[PDB]
Amino acid sequence: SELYTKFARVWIPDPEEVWKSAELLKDYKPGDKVLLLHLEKDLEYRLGELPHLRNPDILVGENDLTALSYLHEPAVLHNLRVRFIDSKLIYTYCGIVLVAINPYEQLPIYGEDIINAYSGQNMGDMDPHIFAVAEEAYKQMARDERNQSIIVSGESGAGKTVSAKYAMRYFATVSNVEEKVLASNPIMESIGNAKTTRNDNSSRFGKYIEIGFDKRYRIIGANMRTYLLEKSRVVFQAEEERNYHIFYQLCASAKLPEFKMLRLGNADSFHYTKQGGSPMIEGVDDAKEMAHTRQACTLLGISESYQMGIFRILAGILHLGNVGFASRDSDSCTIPPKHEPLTIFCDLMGVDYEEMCHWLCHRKLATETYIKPISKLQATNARDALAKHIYAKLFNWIVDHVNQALHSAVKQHSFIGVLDIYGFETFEINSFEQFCINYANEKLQQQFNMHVFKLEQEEYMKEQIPWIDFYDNQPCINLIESKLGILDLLDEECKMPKGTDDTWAQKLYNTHLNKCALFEKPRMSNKAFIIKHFADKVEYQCEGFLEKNKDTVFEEQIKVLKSSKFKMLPELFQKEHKKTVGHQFRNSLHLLMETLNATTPHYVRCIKPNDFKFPFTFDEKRAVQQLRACGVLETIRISAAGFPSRWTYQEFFSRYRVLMKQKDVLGDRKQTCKNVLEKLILDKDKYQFGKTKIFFRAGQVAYLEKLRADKLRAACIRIQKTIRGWLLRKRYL
Amino acid sequence: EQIAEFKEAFSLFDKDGDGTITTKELGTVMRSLGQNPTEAELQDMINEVDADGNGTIDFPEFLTMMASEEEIREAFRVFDKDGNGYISAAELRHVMTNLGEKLTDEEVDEMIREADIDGDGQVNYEEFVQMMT
Ligand SMILES: [Ca+2]
Ligand SMILES: [Ca+2]
Ligand SMILES: [Ca+2]
Ligand SMILES: [Ca+2]
Repeated sequence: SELYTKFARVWIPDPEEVWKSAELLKDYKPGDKVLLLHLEKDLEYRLGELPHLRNPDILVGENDLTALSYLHEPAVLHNLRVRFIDSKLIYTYCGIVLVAINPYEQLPIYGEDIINAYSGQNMGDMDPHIFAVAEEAYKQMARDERNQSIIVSGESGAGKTVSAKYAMRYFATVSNVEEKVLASNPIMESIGNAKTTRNDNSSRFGKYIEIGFDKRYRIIGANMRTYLLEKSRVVFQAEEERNYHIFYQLCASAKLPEFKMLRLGNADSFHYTKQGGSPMIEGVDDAKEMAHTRQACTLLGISESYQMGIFRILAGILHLGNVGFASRDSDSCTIPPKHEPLTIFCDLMGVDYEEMCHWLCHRKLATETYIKPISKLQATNARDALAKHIYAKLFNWIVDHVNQALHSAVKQHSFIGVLDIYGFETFEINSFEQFCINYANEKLQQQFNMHVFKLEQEEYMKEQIPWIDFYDNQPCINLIESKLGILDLLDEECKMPKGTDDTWAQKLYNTHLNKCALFEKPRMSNKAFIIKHFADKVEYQCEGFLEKNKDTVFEEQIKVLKSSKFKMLPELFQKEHKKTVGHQFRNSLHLLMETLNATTPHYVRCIKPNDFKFPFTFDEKRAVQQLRACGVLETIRISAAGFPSRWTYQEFFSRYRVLMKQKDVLGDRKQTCKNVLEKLILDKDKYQFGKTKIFFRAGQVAYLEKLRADKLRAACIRIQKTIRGWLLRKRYL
Repeated sequence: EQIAEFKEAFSLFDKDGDGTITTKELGTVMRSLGQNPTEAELQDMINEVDADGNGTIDFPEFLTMMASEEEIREAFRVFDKDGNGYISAAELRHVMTNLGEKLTDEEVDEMIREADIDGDGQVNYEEFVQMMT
């Protein structure tokens, strides 16, 4: 509170810039209720808690955010800004994390000389760069004989895929495969990406690219693993969203000769593609993209006939969703005779109409074995389940075949896996989709917490300093995935045909409200709940959660398909048919974590600095949002609680001699620093002395920087005076 | 005003602030400026402006007596010991050291930095004048 003197600068809120710099006119007296500030207009700030202090300029623009002494949100924002805009630097460290800000401009920082520059160097001796992270993983692979994961997260288009592209480029260079993987992209995007209300090309799954190496750590080939596919999107879309791209690519290619058998209407004509009312994306030509997708299958060894099989199966799915059920009241339904969408479905899928029709409208019930008729509602649920099952299995089939062009016969000695994964997703209206994504983030974040904690332990021990803080997100994870947690209660409710979104909501309240502090209820709603995730609170609307979680595939419907004459279709299928989307999500996520936990992880966070693909353009609102969702702000709050500033005794001397008398300068410079510092900073809990470094709590280095500033300012007024005396006396003699 | 200036000047001489400048205080100031006057010389000087013949000079005796560009130029030529029209940090560290004041090299470099308006790492005349003002 002695930091808030005259001319001291602080950050205050601003509706447009988020944080605004301000300079103190009058010193703050303990008791004052207003600060006298100066914007570059003067203000009267409404205070008991003071505004954020600006970092001294020697710390500004540093390579590692954790070097800021005032370690807070505006510091983070400002530092990335000046590095990005003033210095055109897109890469900045945040401890072990690499932060990458999308410049929307092709930079010449990825060439061979730069790769050679990064090769053989240590983490931190070079400027932040995707190549350094790559070099670390490569180095540690050989060194520790451990497999590595490079986790590259963020919202689609913010730069994940570019980062992955250059990690691979780097591996290929310091050690074909990078070419093939790049070539598969339009395939994966077409079956795995969709337009959402906030992103035109969003990945709705995590892509894990295993780069394999022999005993000599040379790339032999790759293996693509996929997790967390968003099944609900196959048969449902919110307003302004689309199903997966490839459906639109097909519906926009309806008139092409080779696709006439598919009998595709336009996107607005299929139940499975129209619900969002947005069959097109500005700037996207789905017809063109179809060509690119077909080309990519060709490049990856998928035969022209197999490609047609893919398209038969997708059109099948489209027509399947248009099959209309007729209620023969009220535990009973039928399909109209010679029903067009069913006829087309069965033709494209090589199965018999009546056999398919029967098992779309009946259930085989096996102490006795009956063939039960089913209601329209049960029939639509089963049909939708089947659609989702067909799609997922197709998705896998495609990935497997991409992997055929990527595997090598060579024995694999080790791998580095690059994970392309979404981060935290919060819209104005959050549903089951967002709930699963943020669940996944809670698990990845946990691996990250534990990893940083471990490395901190080692670093403390290496410097002979005792311990330290661990911020555990197991409670959040448990609220989501344990018995009587969100997912478990959701499954429970779905096996009750009287269950609804509202009855489910109520049981969430009875179980968790005022029982778990991470769970909350909006005051004016009984149709929503609020989860305190890692980075932010998120409110979910319960609506649709039961419908999207259900996923019961009727065995007899599958059996029909398995007997198809269309010989690709059975290749897809070579409880569990009553598992649930949420539960399958849990399973997939746990599989992913099994892979990840069996490796040393490395972290890249990719962010969008603006919403319009503006070259080097930094929008504060967007950036704060992006930093928060990628976890940086919370991680940094955690860092800011310990001993984030870390200086060598050498560096402490070099910077702060000017604060020293000659009476306390010794030969044991390290001991000088200890005694000098115990004088300047009386509270001994503000720092810890280590083998080679001093660890400072937040603010401490900034305070030392103010003392240094003070001294040099006085030294200057003093010099100016002793030349005023000298020149006055010489005037008068 | 100008009056308070004269007072500040008076006070430079009047070390003990006793209200009068003795011959000893004069020789002190003089010796400082590289001068070396005999007591005799100091007395005649103090007598020259000692109106009340009391042997010492007070402010109103002083104020009565006293009642720049060149001065700064002369000052500049003292710092700039290698007459190249630029004052280096070295030249300024030489003079300040001479002047009595003990600064670190960082303190010196800062003063140069602040006075170096055209950011060229050394102080020219107009920069020197501007800093003195
Ligand atoms: Ca005196
Ligand atoms: Ca007198
Ligand atoms: Ca000179
Ligand atoms: Ca100059």
